[PDB]
Amino acid sequence: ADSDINIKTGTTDIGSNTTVKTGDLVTYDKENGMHKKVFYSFIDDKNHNKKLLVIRTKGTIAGQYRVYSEEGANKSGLAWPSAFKVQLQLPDNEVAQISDYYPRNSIDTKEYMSTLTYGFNSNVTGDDTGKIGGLIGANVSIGHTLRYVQPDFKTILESPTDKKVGWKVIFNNMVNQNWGPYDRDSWNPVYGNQLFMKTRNGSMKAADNFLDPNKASSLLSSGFSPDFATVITMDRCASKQQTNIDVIYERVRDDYQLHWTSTNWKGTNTKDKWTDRSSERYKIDWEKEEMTN
Amino acid sequence: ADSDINIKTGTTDIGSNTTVKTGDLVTYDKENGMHKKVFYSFIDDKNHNKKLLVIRTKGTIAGQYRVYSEEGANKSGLAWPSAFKVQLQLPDNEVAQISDYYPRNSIDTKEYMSTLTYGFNSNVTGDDTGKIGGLIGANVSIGHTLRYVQPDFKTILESPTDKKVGWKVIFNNMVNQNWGPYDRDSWNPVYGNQLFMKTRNGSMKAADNFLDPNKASSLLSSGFSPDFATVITMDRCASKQQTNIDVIYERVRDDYQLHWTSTNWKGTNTKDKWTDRSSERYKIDWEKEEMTN
Amino acid sequence: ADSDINIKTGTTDIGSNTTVKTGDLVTYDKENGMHKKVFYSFIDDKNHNKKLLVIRTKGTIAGQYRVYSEEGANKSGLAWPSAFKVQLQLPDNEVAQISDYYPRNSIDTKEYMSTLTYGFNSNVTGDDTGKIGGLIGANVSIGHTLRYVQPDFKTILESPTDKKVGWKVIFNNMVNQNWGPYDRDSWNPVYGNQLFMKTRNGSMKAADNFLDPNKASSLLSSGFSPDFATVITMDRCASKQQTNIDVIYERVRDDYQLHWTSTNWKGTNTKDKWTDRSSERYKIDWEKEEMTN
Amino acid sequence: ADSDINIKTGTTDIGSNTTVKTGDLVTYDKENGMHKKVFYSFIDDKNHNKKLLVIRTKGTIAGQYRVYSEEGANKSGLAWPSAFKVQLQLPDNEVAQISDYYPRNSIDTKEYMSTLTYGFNSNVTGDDTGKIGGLIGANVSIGHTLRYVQPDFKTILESPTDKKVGWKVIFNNMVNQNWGPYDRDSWNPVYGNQLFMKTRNGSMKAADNFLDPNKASSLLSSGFSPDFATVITMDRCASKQQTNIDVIYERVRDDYQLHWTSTNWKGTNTKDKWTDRSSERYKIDWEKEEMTN
Amino acid sequence: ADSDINIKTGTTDIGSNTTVKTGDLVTYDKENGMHKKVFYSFIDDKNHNKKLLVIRTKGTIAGQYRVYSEEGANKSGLAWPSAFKVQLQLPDNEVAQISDYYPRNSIDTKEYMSTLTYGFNSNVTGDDTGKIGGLIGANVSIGHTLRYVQPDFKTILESPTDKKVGWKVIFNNMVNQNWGPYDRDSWNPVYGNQLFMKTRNGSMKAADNFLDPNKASSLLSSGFSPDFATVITMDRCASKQQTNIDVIYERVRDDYQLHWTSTNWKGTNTKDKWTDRSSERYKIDWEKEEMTN
Amino acid sequence: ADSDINIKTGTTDIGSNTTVKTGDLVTYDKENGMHKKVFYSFIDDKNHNKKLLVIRTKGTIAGQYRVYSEEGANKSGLAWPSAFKVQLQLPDNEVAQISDYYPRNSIDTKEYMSTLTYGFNSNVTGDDTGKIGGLIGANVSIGHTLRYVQPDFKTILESPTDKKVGWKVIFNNMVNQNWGPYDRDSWNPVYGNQLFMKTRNGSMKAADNFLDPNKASSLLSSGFSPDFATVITMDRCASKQQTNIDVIYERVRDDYQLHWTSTNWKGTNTKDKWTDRSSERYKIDWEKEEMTN
Repeated sequence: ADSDINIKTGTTDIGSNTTVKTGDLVTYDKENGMHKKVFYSFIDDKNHNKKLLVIRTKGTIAGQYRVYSEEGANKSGLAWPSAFKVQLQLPDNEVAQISDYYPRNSIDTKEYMSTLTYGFNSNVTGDDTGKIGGLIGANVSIGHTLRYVQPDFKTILESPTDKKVGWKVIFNNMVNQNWGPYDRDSWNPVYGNQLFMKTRNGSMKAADNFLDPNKASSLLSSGFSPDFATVITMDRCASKQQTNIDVIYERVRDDYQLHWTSTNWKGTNTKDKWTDRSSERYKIDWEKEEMTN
Repeated sequence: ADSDINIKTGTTDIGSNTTVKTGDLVTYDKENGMHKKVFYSFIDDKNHNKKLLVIRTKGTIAGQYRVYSEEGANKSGLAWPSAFKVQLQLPDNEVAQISDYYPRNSIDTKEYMSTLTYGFNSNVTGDDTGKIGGLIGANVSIGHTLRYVQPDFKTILESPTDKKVGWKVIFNNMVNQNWGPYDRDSWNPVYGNQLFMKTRNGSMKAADNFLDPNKASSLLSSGFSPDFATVITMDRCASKQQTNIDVIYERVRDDYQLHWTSTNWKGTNTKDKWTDRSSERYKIDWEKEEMTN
Repeated sequence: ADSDINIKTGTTDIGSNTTVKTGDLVTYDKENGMHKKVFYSFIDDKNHNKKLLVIRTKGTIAGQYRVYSEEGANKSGLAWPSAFKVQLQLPDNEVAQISDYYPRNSIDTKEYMSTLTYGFNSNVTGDDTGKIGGLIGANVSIGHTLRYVQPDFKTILESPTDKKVGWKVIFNNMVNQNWGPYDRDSWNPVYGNQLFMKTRNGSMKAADNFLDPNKASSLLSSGFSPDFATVITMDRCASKQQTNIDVIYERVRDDYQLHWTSTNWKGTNTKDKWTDRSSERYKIDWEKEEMTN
Repeated sequence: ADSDINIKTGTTDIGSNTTVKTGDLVTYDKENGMHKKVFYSFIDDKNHNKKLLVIRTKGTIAGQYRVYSEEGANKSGLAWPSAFKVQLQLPDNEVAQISDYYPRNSIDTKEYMSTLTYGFNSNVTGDDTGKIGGLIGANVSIGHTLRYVQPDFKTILESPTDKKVGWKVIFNNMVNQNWGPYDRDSWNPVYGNQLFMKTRNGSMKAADNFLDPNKASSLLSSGFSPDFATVITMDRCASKQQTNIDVIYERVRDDYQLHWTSTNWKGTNTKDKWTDRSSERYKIDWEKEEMTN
Repeated sequence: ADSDINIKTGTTDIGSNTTVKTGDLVTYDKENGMHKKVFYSFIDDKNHNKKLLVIRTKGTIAGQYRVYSEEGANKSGLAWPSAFKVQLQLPDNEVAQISDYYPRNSIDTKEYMSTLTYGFNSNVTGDDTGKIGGLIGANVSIGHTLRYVQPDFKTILESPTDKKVGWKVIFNNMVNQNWGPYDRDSWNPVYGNQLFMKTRNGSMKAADNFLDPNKASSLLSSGFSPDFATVITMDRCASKQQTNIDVIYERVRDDYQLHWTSTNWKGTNTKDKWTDRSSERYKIDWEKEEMTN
Repeated sequence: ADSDINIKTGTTDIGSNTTVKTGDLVTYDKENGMHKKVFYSFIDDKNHNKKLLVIRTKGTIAGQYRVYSEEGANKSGLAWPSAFKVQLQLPDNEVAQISDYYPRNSIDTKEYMSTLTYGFNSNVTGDDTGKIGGLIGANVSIGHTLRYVQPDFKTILESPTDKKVGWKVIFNNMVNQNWGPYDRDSWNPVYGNQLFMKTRNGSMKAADNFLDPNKASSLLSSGFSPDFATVITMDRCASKQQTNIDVIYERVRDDYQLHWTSTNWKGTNTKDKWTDRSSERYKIDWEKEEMTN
């Protein structure tokens, strides 16, 4: 921070004594179930060498956790969201550049513990007969423990360029009724993948053997709300003061099948079975500081 | 945040040097026992591309945890709130759009621990007879631990569009006199669902065998107080500067029945047996910046 | 909050550039032992659609943990506070409405832990007689742990209307000399309820076998200090600018009896034996912005 | 708070752009060892319906933990502070009322844990003789844990009236050289009360067998520093603008006796053996906004 | 705090719109190794009934942990600091009074845990010679745990009067190479006091068997830096506007002796063998608002 | 703090409405690998009785952890930093005094736990023959636990005078591949000191058997960055307004030797074998408020 290098706080920050031009653009893609929102801010600081546009992608991508197929009563299938994506792209002919982005990838930490214990014990034995026994003993024990936090979904900033930035929120693993955690690659010889299996040997039909969406992550059914920031830079004396930008919202859906094996339920997961893409093109006009569809 | 991208704090926020027009609209639905409150704020920031209305839905939906049926002395029934809901809806022909909402769905986390220990031990034995023996041994142990936080009620933002938004607070699980936790699907072959059962084999009438409301969650009896925010956007040069909006408060009630099985009490739960709905229509006047009933 | 929806902090709050008229009304009810204080604030914000009165109920309701009856040396009784209550009520003919209140009911939470461990062990046994034995073994263990916080007293907001709001602070459970915790329904076949029993066996008389108030919760003897806020709304161009409001302080007292059973002490608790009510009527003058008795 | 009911922070607080008249009154009672300090603040807010005087009682009451009697070498006595008290009271004929006080009694909490474990184990045994045996076993375990914090001294607000307020800081229990904790009622059939006993069977005179004051709580020897606030209200157009107020500092001392029982040391405690009182009368002049002795 | 009694923060504090006259006085006592620093602040608030002088005693008292005597190779002695003291004293004839001081004695706390577990277990044993046995068992366990924090040095405000105030920082206990903790009274029949013993039976000179200063508390060798505040009050229209004040820095040194007992090392601690006092007299001129030597 | 003695925050601090003259002096000692940085601030507050110079010593002393000698393949030596030092000294003829410094020595704390458990158990045994046995047992256990934090390096303020101040950062102990922790005095009869030993009996050249610098503290290789502050006072009407000050950066290097004992590696540490000293003289001009080399 500034204080670490003997600088007053906020001294080197952009946007002092500046009129910021903000705006909101709202779209609803009904086919893909995506509520897309762009909150933009034009910052023209005279003390900065460029004009800045801060674009915040927000809204909600619906999860759409849904039983989609029912083959009789012994087979069923569930479509569920394994990844949500948000991407911003500038055409290669533009002179505006992606300058900043938030959030970024963080370094994960773990806690390590080591234990060494040793002990001695003794006992003296007797009975009515009169035989007096005895026992001396010693023991040593070494232990190691590893502790870390596992989120249900991971937020990842994909490798950005000056023309393209993107984030993905991907499924990590989930607890199923205090069991697990299970992920997309969990396998069991008898039950297969038990990610969304409600009962192991219930006598119901397969369509009713999926985990209740209320008992799972709320991102799976109700959906994920992005909050991502991108900063675009522009030269002040450039000839063309118009830019185009593409914003894409994406949802990747996996296919979880349950089938009855005459003795118990078996679950299987197929990755990236479906992809729902929703693209929008926006026009930046830097001169009057506005963003339009 | 702004500071993460070298921007001064609050630079890109709406509502600076603006006169905000606030208001309160209070109604009480006596039949459904709902104290509905709307706190609205009109924000017309010249630097923003649209007019904003922030609507905060507050008040209290009473829980109404109540013994409602007494079939003699061996059977009884309890109505209890399994879900509270708040929905805001714009008519399809309106020009105003739902732009923002709070709270949203968060990603849940869990803590994982793994342990590996190994040890050696030895002992020497003797007695009066002079028999000296010895023992040497080794052991190895692997352990896994999963820790996470479980609320009594979950707040879920249902998948919004630009015309409707909604929240639901749903019953997750509860502790019954240091036992459990129990939820709506808990089942035991002997006792059934023990969610609100006071005693396993008490010799009272069934109407007095339900858990005391003071020993349960306070949401079950006294009720839930919403605090939800939604932001509506409007274009400045629009022909019609009047909007209609519907606000709905909802309570879903489950039916918990206790019956005597000649040896002990058995509990059963039926989901979503009743739904109490309180709908209310408001008129937005964007020019006068007022909300009316 | 405001920052979550891109609004400046405090933008949508009431009370900017407003002269607030505050006042204190103090009364002491000697027969009921209640020090009642009302701290009121009149807020007339021109940008708000109506006039606000914030009423804060404060003061202290004495606990009155007291030995009241001594029948010889074998039977004694103790009166103790099991609930404190504060209620505000508007007459049904008034046009002022209760619009807000604090505190409200919060969602309780708990921590869940699951553990699975497995281990293998072996040992080789020797003897002077040349005996060489061996043992291989394995074990598996599953564990569950539940953690939560239990206060001595619970604060509950009772279901409000637009004319009536109330809070109750009720006894939850208590630790008795590192034992328990015990509550009003704790029962033991030999000792009965041991909530305030000092010793299980004791040659003393029953009046001296009660837990002394210094070792219990301080709310039981010295009392509870309310701090509750209510917001009342008033239309500006209403014909009548006078309101009446009733404030009630209440204490519910249970009866704990100790009796000697020729071998040990037995305790019994009777709920809601006594109720002490203290009611006050106040006059709101909205034009003069004052509150009086 | 104000923000919980949509009010800006500090909107309803007293003392905005007001000239506050502060003062300090210091006295030292040498016989009782009490450094009494009154810090007063006169607040006359035009927007408040009354004049306010905030009186802060500060200072230090010395503990005076000391060996006071030495009967030979087998008996000794120690005087120690079991309670510190601070009381303020107005004469019954005054018009001024006690309106507020701090600190108050808070609700104590405790943490509860319940654990259920079950496991299976097996082993196979052999020797040179060829005798092969086996063992299969199962176990179940239930546990409960209670966690809470115990201060050395408890601060209690005694039940106030409009003319009288008081606080007491009372001895709760303490640790004696990693043993205990012990309190005033601790009893052992062999050693009696071991609260301040240094050694159980040391061969010294009883006057040197008391715990060193440096190893006990510092309140016992160096003393307790009060910090209590009282708010007194006065009507503005009252005829008499003079008030009298009494401030009392109190110390209660217990008597801990050690005596030699020809085999070990035995300690007994007598409660409230001595009381030291220090009273001071102050004159409040509301017109000059001054306070004097 | 002010907010607890509905007062704006900082309303009742001294020093608003006041010119504060600060000053610094530095002395180094070379014989006693004490760097004494007085930071004073004259505050003359017109709204306060007295003149205030805030004196902050700072600097450093060197620990001076050192081997001082070496009698041959079997006996040695180490001088170490067991207490640091700072005292301020006003002459009996002065009119100024000590009114405030910081820090003060606080109340210590501990965490108490109670555990109750019970379990049942069973095992079925087989054998080659058709032998089948069984075992049923049960167990119950009760546990108590006490947890608290032990600092190396305790800071204690000694009982102040209106003429003198004092603090002492005293040695509590220390960990010696992961052993202990040991204090000044620790005794072992074989090794005596092992507070600063490096090895139990090392074959070195006694002067080299003391714990290295870097492995002990840094207060023992490098020393302690006081930071204490005293507030002195003065009447405004007093005839004599000159005060004298004495500031004393003190160090108490214990004597730790090691001697060889032909098999191992034995340590002995003698308390308060040396005392180093450094006294300074300062002159307060209230009219010039200055402090001098 | 000020608020503890009823004084507004920052009332008694130096440097209000003052023009502060700051400066930076950077030098790099290539022979000793020391980047020395002095950040100075002249503060001339009219309300303070003296002129102040705050000097901050910063920069980086490189660790220089390196293998320096390789005698064949069975012996090798590593030079590593065991202490970093920073010293400031005024000549004895100067009238400026060292008045303050930061950081100082803090009091270390530890957490103590004591546990007492007791239990009873019983079992009943039988077999096919018909011998019914029984066992009853009891147990009691006492435990003590000590918990404290151990940094890799300790920062110590050496005993200051009014003419010189110093800090040292010394090596405390380190973890070697999850083993240890080891310090400079660690000794094992077989392996010696294993502080920087990679493998106990690896078959490689001794120069390749040292711990990788990436697996040790980063202070050992990349180095330590001082952040020390000292305040120097000066009289305003002194004759000579020029001061000289010496700033010294120091690194102490230990010698860790590994040698092969025909069966395993043995490590030996020699303390304080090398000392690198970097001295700089600065001229302070109080009239110009500047600092130069």
